[PDB]
Order: sequence, then structure tokens, then C-alpha cells
Amino acid sequence: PYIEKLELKGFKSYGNKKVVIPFSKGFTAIVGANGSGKSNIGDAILFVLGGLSAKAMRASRISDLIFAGSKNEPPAKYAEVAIYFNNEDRGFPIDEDEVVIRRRVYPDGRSSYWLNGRRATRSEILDILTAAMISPDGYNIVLQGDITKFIKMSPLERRLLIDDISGIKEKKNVFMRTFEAISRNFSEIFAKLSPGGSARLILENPEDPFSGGLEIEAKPAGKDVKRIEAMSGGEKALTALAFVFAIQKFKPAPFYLFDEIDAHLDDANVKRVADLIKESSKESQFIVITLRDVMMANADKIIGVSMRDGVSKVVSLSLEKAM
Amino acid sequence: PYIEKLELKGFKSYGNKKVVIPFSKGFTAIVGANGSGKSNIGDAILFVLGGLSAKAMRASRISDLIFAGSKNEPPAKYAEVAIYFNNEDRGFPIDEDEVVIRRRVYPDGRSSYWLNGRRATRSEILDILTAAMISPDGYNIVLQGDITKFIKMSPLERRLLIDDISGIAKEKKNVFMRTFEAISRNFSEIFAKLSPGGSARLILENPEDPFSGGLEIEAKPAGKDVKRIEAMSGGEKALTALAFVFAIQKFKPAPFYLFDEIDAHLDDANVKRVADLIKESSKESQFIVITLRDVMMANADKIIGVSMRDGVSKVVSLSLEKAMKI
Amino acid sequence: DIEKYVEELYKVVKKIYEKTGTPIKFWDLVPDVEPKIIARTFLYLLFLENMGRVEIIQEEPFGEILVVPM
Amino acid sequence: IEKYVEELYKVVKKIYEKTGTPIKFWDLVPDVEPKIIARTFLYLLFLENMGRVEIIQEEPFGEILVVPM
Repeated sequence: PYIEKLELKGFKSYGNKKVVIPFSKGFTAIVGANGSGKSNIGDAILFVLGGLSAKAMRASRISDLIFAGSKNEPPAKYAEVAIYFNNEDRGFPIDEDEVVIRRRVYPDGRSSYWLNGRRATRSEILDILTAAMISPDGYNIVLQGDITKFIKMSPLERRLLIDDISGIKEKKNVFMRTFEAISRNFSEIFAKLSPGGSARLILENPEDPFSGGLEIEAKPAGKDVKRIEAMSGGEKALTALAFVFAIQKFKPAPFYLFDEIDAHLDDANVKRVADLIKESSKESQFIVITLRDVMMANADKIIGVSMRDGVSKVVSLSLEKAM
Repeated sequence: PYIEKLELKGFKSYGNKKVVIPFSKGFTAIVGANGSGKSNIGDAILFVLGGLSAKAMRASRISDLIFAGSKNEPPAKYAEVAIYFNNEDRGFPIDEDEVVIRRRVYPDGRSSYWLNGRRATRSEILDILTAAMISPDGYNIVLQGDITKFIKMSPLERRLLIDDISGIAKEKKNVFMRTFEAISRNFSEIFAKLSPGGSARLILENPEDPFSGGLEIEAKPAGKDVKRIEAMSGGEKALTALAFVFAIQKFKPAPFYLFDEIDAHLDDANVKRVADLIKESSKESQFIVITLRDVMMANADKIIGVSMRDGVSKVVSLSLEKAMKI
Repeated sequence: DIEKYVEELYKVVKKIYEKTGTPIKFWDLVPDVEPKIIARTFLYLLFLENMGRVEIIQEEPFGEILVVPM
Repeated sequence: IEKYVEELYKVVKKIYEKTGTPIKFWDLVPDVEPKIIARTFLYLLFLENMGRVEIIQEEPFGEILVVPM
């Protein structure tokens, strides 16, 4: 499945009037000035998919997500987000070409959900989501600061991530099967992202995987190793991205959300990363919030975010139909 | 005082042959591709000023700062950094125009310091530095990721910063408030300039008895309605942290400011606004800025080009000042 | 710089509007026909809207983009 | 936007194909403007990283020279 659009009403900085945010089946770049409300779109997605952590969505508490009014608009009565999924590939266990999930929260924190019009419970929404293999907070969602995480992540945490992606006696064989694949993807993808360099994944206890962690051995531009903890922001970002993409190449998630994952990339690396996103766009949907000309110029469609007296709004542009 | 140049030998990614890095009295941009060793220059500065945290300089142990060898080079026997300060203003309690500090670390983890050629204790070095308003732990040094510190820190830690800028610390309350009110105005003034249409201010939790409370930041990016600095996005946080730094430097200019990609989350318009703020400020303070953004380097007085050649960092100094006259 | 490209684009919008009195089509605002140029023009308009200099109008998603100076 | 870097390597492999000597930086920066003189510089640094060229400078702020490879 893939996101066709989002509709916000009273959600954070978007004010009261319904805001329709459409997405390319492939690569969409969300752009606009600092403080425009770009990251709030990412929070909107965390919100509809069941997010429970106020902090995770940059809010003091859940009710804080309700638009508080502005110069021209009064405090919203509630915050609502509706997400429309194209279900032609039937990823969802629903025989419908369009699955719609909608969540609304009131000033008292109470949330209400709906699935294709019929109201559901949070648990029901999560079950349907996992069923379509959509993780509201999986590795596929890279918000600001999540890169310093794929790096600080312990070797055990990292292998646990793969356990999950493999699908849990002969279980070692399955694990190894998916590990050998992702490891290869990682080496190929890293070489491409870092010309003249190479990298690979290594199991601490290759004979008994589950007893050890999963480490990363990187040789950036040379043939000399270098602890990832010792790299600079730029190399750390590339490395985390190589890992994320190495996973998607093996098991394409319905969609990936990236929030300024290019903040520390030089222009040539923004370009390589952008090309990798396009090539990957064929199997998964990519929603990328960026401030870089290079990343933006490479997207299929662009969602422009701007403000108006404290109120966010968007304008959608298709680079294809713009030709 | 200001940094005239840095000399690295066997330090991190800079190999065995001595490397000299010149700095403008004003605004210097350090540029180059990812993985070139730009950040390591910041570490070299942190190192010579007595930095003790290996972790802060991205190393397991202080000894790991020693060049470990490359394609065409064997491992270094030790790492040494020398920093040359112009002391014409006598910021250093030494009657010399040039103050040189040098530190060398051996494989065993021991460090030897030198103050103008004469062996010195780390303590002697730290004291001489304190006297000149310089410190490895100073707010004027903003490494990658530190930017937000002037946001995520506690109101108590924040006030403590201002305590430092005010004086030795009764009659103290008088000095503090004097310092607090000026920086506060600078903050509001500068934040407005950086976030047009917005406003922000500093607030003491306890006006009557400042020292029994902390110092908070109250930002209104929109301009009318307040906003928790934690609800902000990456760029907003960066702007808030930067306005605070510059608010302090406008009141009491520090010898130098070291910024490592503080513009990572700023949009082009804000990179310009920050670059302009840096140019104007570099008249009273030295600014050394690592950046990947074109708008930022284009506004520099001088540029330090960092590149890697065979796994070894290399530098090239270019002065746009003496370059235009050609 | 970027501070200039935005001010020029704004003047261009003002001049056209001062003569037509009708919202300007985004298309007649983009010089060269290349993803890089189209997006940069788009971006600048977004910046001008934040500045309250212009108002961007769009009826439907991906529909025609029109601009009106303030 | 890596073409600008490749076209720069061209004029370097050309002014050297003839002169056979190290190219002066000055003769590589088109417009005498800060933004351009800085980009030319950045691109050369990028080139050195790739292994395309080699930058030469005998002293701090001294004369820069470029030798292709």
C-alpha cells in the first residue's frame, strides 16, 4: 500500500480549515522555510497511525496537538487527521481499493478512530496496520535525530532489529538467510554512497547469532576501518542511510518518512542519497522533508509548506506535469 | 586575543607531517566534503585548551587521538597540537604579543603542555586561559550537536552561564542583573532579526532573588502566541540557541567562537541571516565556522579548504580579502 | 544571493499584477523548464508567502498554481 | 549538480595537456566574485578528495596550484 493523501483539521499549526496533503506514489519532497509546519506533517502521520507519546510528536501532552487559534482563527474544537491508503495491491486485509484511517482527539485527550467510515478501536487500527506491515514507528520512520540513534544503537539492539525483520532450531537459518541478504545490500549500497569505500555487517557470534550483536564495519573512502562513533555527522548519516536502504532493498516497507536526514550531508552526498531514493522509489513510497535544493530538485512531486499569520498551508506541485 | 594559527602533528586524521592552519582575525569558514577532517580541527582546538573528554572529541581514550596510520603512512608516535594566539590586547597575563600553547599526548595517555616553550601543568595552562576569557568548556565553542544545548539545558544551568559572564558571581545581585538585562535585550533584539515577525525573551524564575532560581527562554516564533522551545523544529531550535549565543557576545565579545555546522537545520534565508550576524560580530570577535552550506562560506573573510588525500587530511588557506585584488 | 532572487521575483509579480489586475499563473513565473528551476521558483514563492508578500492560490491538489501580490 | 565538478576537471586536464605544468588557481575562477571564487575552490577540494587533482600551496594563504592525475 501507499499513502495517497492526508487531511488535517485543527491539527497543530494547520488551523481549522481542512488541509489536503497529497503524495506521489514515489518520491515526494516536503519543502518550505524554517517554522512553516513541515515536521508537523510527519507528526500528523505518527498521530493517525496510533502514536501515543506526546513527546514523540513534539507536544507537552496529547491535547496540545489541537490547534490553539491564531490572529484570524479561533482555537480548534479538536485535532483530526485522516490518512488515505491506496490499497490496490491489497496489502491491507480489506477488499477495497482505498483504506481510510481517521483519528480525532478532543481537549480532554480522548481519541476516536475510524476505519473506512466504521469506527474502530486503537487496537483494531494497530492490528490492521501491522497486517499491512506498516510500522507507525518502525525503522522506516526517520525523524530529526533518528540518525544519531542508528549510530548510538547497541550491537544487540541492532541485531534485534534484524530478528524482527526476518520474522523470528531452524530459526537460525531463516535469520542468516535474511542477514546475508541485507548485509550484501549494505555493502553494495555503501560503496555507491561512499565511492572508493566499503562496509559490511558483522555478527559478534556468527556461529550462534542470537547470542551476540550485529556490528557495522566501515571503510569510508579508504581500506582502513574506523569506528562509526568516530565518524563525523556526514559519514554517520550516510552509514545509517545505507543500513536503512539495505533493509528496504530486501523487504520494501510501504513507505518511508525522512525528516531532514540530509542536514549533515555535503551537496554531492545529497545527490547520491537523492538518486538512491529515486531508484528505491520503484518499490517503496518516500516522503522526504528537506531544506536542500539538490534533494528537492530530484523529487517527483513537491509539497510546499508556508505560513499565514501563524497558520500553515500547503501547495502541491507535480514536476512531471510541470513539463 | 585571537587565534593566529594551529599546528597539528600526528593528530587524528592529519598524518605525520606537520600541518599549519591559518585563521583570519575575523570570519573564517572551514569547508570541504564529508569525511575530510573538518570537525577534527575543532577537536584540535578543544585538545590544546586542555579538553579531558575523549568522548567529546570522538575517541575511546585520549590516546586514540593519535594518528593510527594510513595507506602511505605508519602510525604516529604521538599527537601534538600547537595554538598561536595574538596577545596584542594583553588578554593573556603575559607581556608578549604572541602566546603559544602546545599539548602532546603519548600512547600511554599522558600529556605534556608547553606555554611559550616552557613546560607547564594543565592547571597552569587552564589558569592562564581563564585569565584570558578562554576555556575548553566555554559556551563559545559549539561542536556538532551542541547547538541545542542552549535549549535542552536546565534553567539553573542557563542562569549559571550568565553568572559566569557577569562576574565572580550582597552587592553581586547588582552586577548580575546589569548583565542579565543587557543580554536579555540583545536576545530579544537578535531573535527578532533572525525570526522576522517573531519575538522572544529571557525570564528569571525568581526576579527578587535571581540566584535562588534559574533562567528560562520564552519564544514566540509566530510573534503573538508563546511556544515551548521543545515544541519547536530543528531550525527554530537552532535559531533560538544562536540568538542566545550572539546575545552574549554582543554584550561581552569572547576571544573566538567555534561553530561546527550550526547551519545544518537552517533554511537558505536563515543561513544568510546568520552569516550576516556573524560578519557583523566578527568585528569584535573571531569566528571559525565549519559549514557545508554555500551561502555560509560565501560570506567568509577567509576560507580553510579541507580535503583528504590518501586517507590523510590536508588543508589549503584562501583569503577572499587578498584574492579579489586579482 | 537568495535574499536577492526572492526580491526580484517579487518585483516581477508586482509588475505583472500592476498591469493585469488578475492572479499570475505560476507557469509564467518559471524562467527555464527544468526541475531545478521550477522548484527554486516554487520555493521562493513559498518564502514570499511566509513574508506576507504574496498569496499563493490553488483550488485542488496539484491543480493550477496562481499568485497574487500583497 | 556534479557536472560542474566534472567540467572543472576538464579545463584542468586541458590547460595541463598543453602547459604540462601546475595550473594556477587564479586561471580557473571565471567571474571575479566571492561566491564564484569560493565555489571553484570547493569543487577543487572535492576533486582532490576523489583523487582527480592535487592542490599545491607552499605557505599559508600562499599561491594555490592544481595538478591533475
